[PDB]
Amino acid sequence: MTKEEQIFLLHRAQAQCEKRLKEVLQRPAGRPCLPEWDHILCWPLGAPGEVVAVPCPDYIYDFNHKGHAYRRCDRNGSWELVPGHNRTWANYSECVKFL
Amino acid sequence: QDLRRRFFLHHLIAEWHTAEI
Ligand SMILES: [Zn+2]
Repeated sequence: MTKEEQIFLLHRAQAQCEKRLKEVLQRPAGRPCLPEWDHILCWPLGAPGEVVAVPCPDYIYDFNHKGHAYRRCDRNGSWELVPGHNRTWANYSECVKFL
Repeated sequence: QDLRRRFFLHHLIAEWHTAEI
């Protein structure tokens, strides 16, 4: 897979993320973590207070498609930031070899 | 694009994987 081919799949996966985000807002319930697109994959609805695990997306060629990326959803319904930094916490170490 | 695709992913993961841990 080439670089430009990989970018096209990311744009496709980004479009389906906007659909899943526009639809969940059209059918609301409770206070969960809302779907987000972090330029790699589309994080789904997260249960408050739990770690959210997503399979490493198969449209990324260099990913280990048998692993999982992880996020933290707090009981308030917002994705947890990294301690000491203003960035959303995410662990992609299972997906790549250089981590 | 053999290394161009991989080096492009380096940037995504660099600023993606925010757990400095
Ligand atoms: Zn570069």
